[PDB]
Amino acid sequence: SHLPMTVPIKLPNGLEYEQPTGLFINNKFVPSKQNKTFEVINPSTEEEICHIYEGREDDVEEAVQAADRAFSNGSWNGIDPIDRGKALYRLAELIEQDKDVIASIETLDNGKAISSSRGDVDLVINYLKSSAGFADKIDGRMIDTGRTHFSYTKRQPLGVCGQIIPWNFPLLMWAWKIAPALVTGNTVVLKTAESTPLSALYVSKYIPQAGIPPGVINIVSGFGKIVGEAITNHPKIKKVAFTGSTATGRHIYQSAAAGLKKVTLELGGKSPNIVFADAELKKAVQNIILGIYYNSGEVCCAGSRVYVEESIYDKFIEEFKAASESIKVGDPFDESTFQGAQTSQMQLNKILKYVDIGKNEGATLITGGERLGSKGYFIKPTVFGDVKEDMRIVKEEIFGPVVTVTKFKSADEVINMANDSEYGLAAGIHTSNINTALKVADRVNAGTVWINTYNDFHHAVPFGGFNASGLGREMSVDALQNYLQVKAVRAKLDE
Amino acid sequence: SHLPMTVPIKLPNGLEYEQPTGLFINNKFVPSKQNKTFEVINPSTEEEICHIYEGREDDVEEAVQAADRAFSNGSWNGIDPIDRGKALYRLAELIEQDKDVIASIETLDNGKAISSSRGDVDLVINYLKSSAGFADKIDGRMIDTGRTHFSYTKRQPLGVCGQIIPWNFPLLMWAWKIAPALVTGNTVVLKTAESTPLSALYVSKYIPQAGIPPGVINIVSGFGKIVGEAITNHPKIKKVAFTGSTATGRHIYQSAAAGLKKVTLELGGKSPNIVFADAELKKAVQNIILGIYYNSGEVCCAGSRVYVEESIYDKFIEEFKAASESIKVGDPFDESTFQGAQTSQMQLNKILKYVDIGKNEGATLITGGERLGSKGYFIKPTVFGDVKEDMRIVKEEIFGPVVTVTKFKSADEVINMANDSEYGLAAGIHTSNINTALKVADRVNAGTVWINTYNDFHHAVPFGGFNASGLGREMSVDALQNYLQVKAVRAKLDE
Amino acid sequence: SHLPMTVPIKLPNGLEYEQPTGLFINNKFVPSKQNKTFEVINPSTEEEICHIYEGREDDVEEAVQAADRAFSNGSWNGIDPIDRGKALYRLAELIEQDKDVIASIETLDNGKAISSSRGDVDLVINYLKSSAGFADKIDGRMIDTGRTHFSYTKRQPLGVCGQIIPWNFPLLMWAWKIAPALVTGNTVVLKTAESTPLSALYVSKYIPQAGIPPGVINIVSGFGKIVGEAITNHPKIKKVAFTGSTATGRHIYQSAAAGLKKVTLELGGKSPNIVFADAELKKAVQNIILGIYYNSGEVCCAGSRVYVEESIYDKFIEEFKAASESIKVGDPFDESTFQGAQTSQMQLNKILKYVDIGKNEGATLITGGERLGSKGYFIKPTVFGDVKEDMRIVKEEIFGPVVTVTKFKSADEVINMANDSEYGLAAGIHTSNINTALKVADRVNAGTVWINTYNDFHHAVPFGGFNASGLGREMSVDALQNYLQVKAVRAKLDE
Amino acid sequence: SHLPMTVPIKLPNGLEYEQPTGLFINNKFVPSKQNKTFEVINPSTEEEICHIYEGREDDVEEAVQAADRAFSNGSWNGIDPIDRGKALYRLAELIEQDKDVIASIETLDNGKAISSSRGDVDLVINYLKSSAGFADKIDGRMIDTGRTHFSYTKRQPLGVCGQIIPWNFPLLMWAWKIAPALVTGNTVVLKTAESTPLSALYVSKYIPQAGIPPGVINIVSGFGKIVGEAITNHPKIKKVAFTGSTATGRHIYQSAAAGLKKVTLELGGKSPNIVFADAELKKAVQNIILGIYYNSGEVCCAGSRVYVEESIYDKFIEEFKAASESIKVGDPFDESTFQGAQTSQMQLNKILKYVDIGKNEGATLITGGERLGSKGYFIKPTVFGDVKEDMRIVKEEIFGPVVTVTKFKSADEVINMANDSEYGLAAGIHTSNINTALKVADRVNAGTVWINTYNDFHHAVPFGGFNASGLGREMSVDALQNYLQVKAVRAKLDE
Ligand SMILES: NC(=O)c1ccc[n+]([C@@H]2O[C@H](COP(=O)([O-])OP(=O)(O)OC[C@H]3O[C@@H](n4cnc5c(N)ncnc54)[C@H](OP(=O)(O)O)[C@@H]3O)[C@@H](O)[C@H]2O)c1
Repeated sequence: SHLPMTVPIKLPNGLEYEQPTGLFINNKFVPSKQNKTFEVINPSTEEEICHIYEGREDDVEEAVQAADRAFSNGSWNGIDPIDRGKALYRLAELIEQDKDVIASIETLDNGKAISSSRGDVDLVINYLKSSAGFADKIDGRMIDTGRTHFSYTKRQPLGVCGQIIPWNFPLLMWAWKIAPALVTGNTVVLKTAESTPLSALYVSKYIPQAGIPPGVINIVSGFGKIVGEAITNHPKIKKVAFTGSTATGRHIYQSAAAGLKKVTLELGGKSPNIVFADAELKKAVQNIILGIYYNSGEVCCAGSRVYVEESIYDKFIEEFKAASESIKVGDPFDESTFQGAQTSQMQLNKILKYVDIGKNEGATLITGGERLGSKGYFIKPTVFGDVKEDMRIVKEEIFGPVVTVTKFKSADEVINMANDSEYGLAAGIHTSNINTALKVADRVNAGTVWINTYNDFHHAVPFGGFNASGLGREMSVDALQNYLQVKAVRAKLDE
Repeated sequence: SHLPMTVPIKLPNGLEYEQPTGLFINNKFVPSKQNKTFEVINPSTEEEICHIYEGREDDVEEAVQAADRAFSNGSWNGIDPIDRGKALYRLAELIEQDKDVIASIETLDNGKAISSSRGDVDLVINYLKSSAGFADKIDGRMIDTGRTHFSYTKRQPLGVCGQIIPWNFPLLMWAWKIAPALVTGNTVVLKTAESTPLSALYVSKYIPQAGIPPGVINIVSGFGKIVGEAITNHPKIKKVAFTGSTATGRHIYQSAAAGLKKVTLELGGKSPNIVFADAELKKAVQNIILGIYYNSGEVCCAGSRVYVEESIYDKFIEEFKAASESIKVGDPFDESTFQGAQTSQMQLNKILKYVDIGKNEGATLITGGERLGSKGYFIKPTVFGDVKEDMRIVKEEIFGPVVTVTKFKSADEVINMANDSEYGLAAGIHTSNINTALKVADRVNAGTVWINTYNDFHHAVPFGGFNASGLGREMSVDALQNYLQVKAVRAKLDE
Repeated sequence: SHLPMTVPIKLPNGLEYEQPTGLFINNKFVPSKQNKTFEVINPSTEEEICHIYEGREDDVEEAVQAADRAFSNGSWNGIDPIDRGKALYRLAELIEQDKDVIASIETLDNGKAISSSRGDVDLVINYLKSSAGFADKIDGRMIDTGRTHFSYTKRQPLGVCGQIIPWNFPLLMWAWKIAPALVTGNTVVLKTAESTPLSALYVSKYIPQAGIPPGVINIVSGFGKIVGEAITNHPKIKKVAFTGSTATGRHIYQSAAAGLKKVTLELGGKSPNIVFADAELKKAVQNIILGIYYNSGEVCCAGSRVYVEESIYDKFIEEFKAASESIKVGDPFDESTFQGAQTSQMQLNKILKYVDIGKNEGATLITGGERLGSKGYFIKPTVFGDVKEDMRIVKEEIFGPVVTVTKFKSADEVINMANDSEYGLAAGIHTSNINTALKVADRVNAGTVWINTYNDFHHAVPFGGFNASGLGREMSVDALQNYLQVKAVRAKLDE
Repeated sequence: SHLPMTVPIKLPNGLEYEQPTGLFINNKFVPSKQNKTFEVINPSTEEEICHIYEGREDDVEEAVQAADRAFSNGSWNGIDPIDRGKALYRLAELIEQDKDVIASIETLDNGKAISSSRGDVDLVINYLKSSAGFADKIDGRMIDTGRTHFSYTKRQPLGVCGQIIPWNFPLLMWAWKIAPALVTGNTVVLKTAESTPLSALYVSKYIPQAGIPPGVINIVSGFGKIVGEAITNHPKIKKVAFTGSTATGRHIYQSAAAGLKKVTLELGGKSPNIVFADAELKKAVQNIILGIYYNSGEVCCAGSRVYVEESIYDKFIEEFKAASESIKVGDPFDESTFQGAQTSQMQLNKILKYVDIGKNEGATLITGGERLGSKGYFIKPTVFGDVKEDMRIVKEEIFGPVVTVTKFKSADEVINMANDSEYGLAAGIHTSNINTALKVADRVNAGTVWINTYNDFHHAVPFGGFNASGLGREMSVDALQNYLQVKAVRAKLDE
């Protein structure tokens, strides 16, 4: 079809890279059944990188059948669990050995500064190595009462899971969906993001070396509304895992519900940053900045609502504004930058639209709002203020580099304000007074609370939203609760 | 309205009973806002007992607002948990003290033989006393890594839950819905069954003595399709708990899903009884009988599929048939009976319809199928056989006193047969060979497996369905997992 | 023998009390086999209260044999654990109903102000009710690997335990030794303190009502060096529980070790109070005072080492001294007092001896050291200062109302000082800076750390010493670990 | 001293091996301070292998000081625990890569057939890899009550542990003592067995590659009564771990007790094998044989008490005797052998002495008792029978290839017999009846029970003795409980 399984790619920073194509089923790279293809575009070159075979419903079905066999033939299940664990551990090491290209690849796929993409690579590796350690720790329970009966409970894997990957931090999105599944004996039919698919497929070449038997991991990519329904509406799949926009979330929920499937979801949201008169402003400023510009602002918990205690208001804003002048924005393959590119023009247009809405509803613009020149998806960062609590700009999700700063008069009041919304994912607190910190942390309702820090992740700590914003958890030991179900056996003994 | 808050009821076995009416909100008995009423009928007299005020949407809304205040004013939450526990414990004792009438009341409400209704009263009491013990045991977790950070996780109550009660075993249905909620700090708006509402309201008179503050428990009754939607579609309710028919289950799921609510469900199902040549037939026969006639057959796990190993087939059926001749059926207030009445003519007609279908599709009738005379909802118990695996009668749910017996040739084959269905709630095994018992129990897929016993319940043991048949668990410690969610806090320490 | 089983006692505050005598074996009150007796003396009257039969080795042996039967006949063990739990719960209620006399009795036994004895009664009741809740929560574990094996672990009670009661807080000492035993199925041969034996026996009259079968609880009293060896050196007893002086602790350890017994111990110790410039002095002063005068100073963790940050030194001491002038000392049956009497002249002489040593080695006396008049065991409270770290007075245990205050220059230094000793039971911190509190708490080594509070107990929180000072824990769920051992069973399945 | 740090060793099966000498302190190989040496002898050649420097008290002290620094400088402790884990994992792989020599070395050290030494190498590797997985799973607990307080508990490493290695299975003895320590942050001063020291030192060469910082692992060897006291009586060591003979156990307990140290111990013991008429004799015979001849009989749980149900007695003994004729005994470096050599002439003489006692007290000898020729420590295996329950031979520990077979009449009686002793380490059951197996397993008291299997180990399953025979556990997750202690912190919040 004039599309060889691999294509040589030249990377801008001196690297030779061979990029695979096709779908990955039963550990083989294959062309799509209908012979369709689509073009992959570089976000800060505005140019073609390569062509990838496009999957369709026909291939989705094959992947499902493969996953079934992998589970039902017992090769992944009827084992000494320690072996399930060892294979994952090795895979993690194989990845570590190729770090230089992997970081470069991600940078190419999404514009994330190379200076930080490296961080995620290290994080994902530690995550995988750790989670492998649970393979032989998933215990059942003995219920012992009386002298005539025996009772036990045992945990079992649910079956085939369908999973959807977004495009914010592809490496982590990958690991958080696959490792919790594999470790308990589940198999996966995974949908890769269409806009940034390359790194996800590349790393699959190591699966056969790690020794994961064919059929356990199946990777399919193609356009979302097509592939998505092909997976979520199939009768075989038992569980559905999705992250994204609220409206989509509801829609998926209605369809999945029809089959009585188990469904987990994570939506985006908004979060407060409460700054008290006790904290050193110099430190608070650096933390607030990180929290709103990191990864081009395309972050699920990069809250924009900043509340500053009145007595320090004047200085927080004086310094914050001036500090922003130094945020170097530019080439993703330049270790000196901080801000990179946006994923595509879609999001770019959306962001700019809201900037204009803000100006018309009556928000005061302090800085930015301009496109950063004519080429590449870049936006000059903004600050808004003197925004009344009823403004649309403080209810809506921007998912970009826009921050709004308002006033704070009393602790009880800030708590009440912080809690008045449907999007309970995270919150941050800046102070030194032990009483205040404990009080606020235990009264503000959010998935997670960060004290004198922000965007600080660790593999042992769970993450997910409190009410409307979501159902289930992405990380740590508790994450495993949603991949398992409990069976119970009771027996009567005559004597 | 000519409906006093209480009415004297004379019970047939020498008891004086005062029956309350009205709705129970903020610990008060009140008349319904629209002044509507409906009549309560005696299942084996075919006669009127009393009139109850009928609730409507207007009252449902009030109950919701009450529940909200109970939660948000902190009186139930900001406490030393041990006190939450103590109040529940006392309530259980107050109930124990009135056992004689309570058993009589249930008998009046549903036709269950008095000889067994007593059992459930004792079971529910032990259940409640035990679960009270978790009030101060619901611990969080400390995550300790590095020397610069602190991490903890804490469990929090979800909020207001809506709950629906069926009509099979009202006392237990009550306890399994309320106690897991109360123990963690949740409040409840509960819908009582319309056909058998009396015992559920009577026992509420003790709530004010136990000391549960007003607003925590709200009891509303009225017609299902009205009240039901009034609760499930309200924006305040966070969780929905429902049990019932498969079709209804799906419907509720679609509506609840629209609000991204947390939804748990239990459907009915079917179950096998696998009888091996190793077991003593005399014992197997008594266990099989219990499993199909207990509580008039209106039992969620009273499986009708009986598989008998070929070498003993002739004797199992000879004895089983003859044994059934002794199952005394009659007056619910007669300690000598075994079988009581059916809930209503609706179910009666349904059962008889299927008996006729069986005869026409080609099933062989061994015994029964007749109505047991002209008065009261009674059915003469049946046995079918020589039924091919494709028959409608072995796919459908009867939910009544109908059993089908077939042949078994080989253990691998019975396992494969047992698993071929969507309704995975329970299974039973009858044998003496340790190898066989362990093999089958770990290969037949079901919510729960009973060895050499049947319908044997204990408060420490969990219960619920494996795949299609349900989501979540009704009893024991693991039940609490679905009433709680986890929050996490991470903090950075400078030094 | 002219000693009736009961004697009328008149209590000074209008109460009629009947006091039992004899030993309590198999739920019966019996006279001692050798017909010996001893006199009980009132600590602040200096006068005889009553005579109690004195036990001997002969009776100790009977108690042991009784305990054996209680265990081995299965009546306490082969049950639905929930029943073990219920009996304990009731016993706790029976005690609650008689609170007025119980508080008065303790006051009579040890001089503790009535104003605080009431507190311990409430605490012990909550403790017992809570721990009863574990009767049916002590679970085993299912180990599930491979497809050919089965593995489980189950916890079992150790057997007959011997226990020793000290004389500081008899009600709690009682509960902390008995309830953890009973809840798991162990039986106990308990030695009651000889100097303050009355309340311990009185409450035993309720055991037969609660429904604890005879032989489970056996109460014997008599002189320590006799009865003690009679228990610790017997071949039947499996576990030994002791609290007391360091030297005694070692001695018991050497004897118990000879039989390979399981031995737990708690010794007294010393603790620092670190006061920072950040804390409000008014609050710090009240907490420091409580911590050194509560319960006449006869408290295992009433640390005397006070470290005050230099910048506030002058005011801490000015206020502290003046504040002490208000500590009313007097009649135990006067709600207005704070300080009561010492247990006996033995301890009184010991305390005074050390005061004199202090004066001679060179400590500066600020106040007190005088006997508080000629009648009753009362001591005027003291304060010392300008005491060099090498002084004997800051190495030795006083176990009385003596406090020493020194200087603090730097946080690292105070941590290093705090940790330089063998007696690691507790520590306290007074501040408002979250960083400091977290740092110190995680660097000072002690059994337990209290922040901005002192002597603040709760049934859910564990307690015991870090290194030399002890082995094992007195309270909360973890306490149960030392009353149980684990059995494991593994089985191979052919198919 | 004419002793180079390494010596070339030629192995009989074609291998070139370089053997190190000296002590291993701070990751260096050093000569002993007093320049003493001793000779290593080959058990089935009766000949010199090499000379090893002999350690003394002076070196023991250095090792202790090194361990202290390793702990107190924080390099092993103040880390992200995941790194502690990774280093151990790598070490395990380095060992796996050198399996061929390691198995050969052990064979040289103790005469164990090469055909089975390989098994232990594989077992130890899996064990180490698994336990590494707990590095970041050792969690603390959050206690959450009220609204004014905070409570947490955290686990901390005890400190420097002293450990003693026996000579039965050196590879496992090594791993079971070191890995549970390292994983929690403890450091170790280890005493290597004097009679079989070589493999233990060889493997230490990989510690520096794994990356374990110097001072964490210190290996010292020399004569037992000297080195032993040097460690157990030192004031720095906090914990003592010992396995061995009962008398020694008691002695160590008395000394360690003097310092209030934490002491764990495992003694040998005896165990029953209960054979029922239901089991296939062919299988029972093979399992009984393994259980008494494996590893030359020098096994802690190789029980010799065989009880055979009367109805099958004649055939069990006919077959068992004949079967023993095939147990090939010979050269350790011959894959076809089953039985190898005894450790030394000491044990050889002891065994033979008991054979003679048996003959004189009146036991009937069925077979063996002869020395297997004049060269090498070999014994021809024996069988005794018609031995009355009072015979010394059935009370004493042989720790060699001697089995006694008696009669069994009734299940209750065998249970009562099985339990009549102080040495409760293990028991085995042979049957097919589920009721019998469950009954006996839950009535016979032993550390562990094996059903239709024997000597079947797995890393996830715990092991240790029930009463007299020991205190503590060697394997699995529960083993970690004795290397940690709990600290608790409570804090009061003003608001
Ligand atoms: N797994 C088991 O059941 C097991 C294991 C080992 C021994 N044993 C028993 O040992 C019996 C005879 O062997 P044995 O007399 O040589 O055993 P032992 O003296 O009890 O052996 C104990 C081990 O620890 C060392 N040791 C002994 N006493 C010590 C002390 N006071 N201080 C420090 N270290 C000390 C010894 O090292 P050195 O003697 O080499 O100096 C020896 O290897 C056998 O019959 C067997 O019952 C059983």
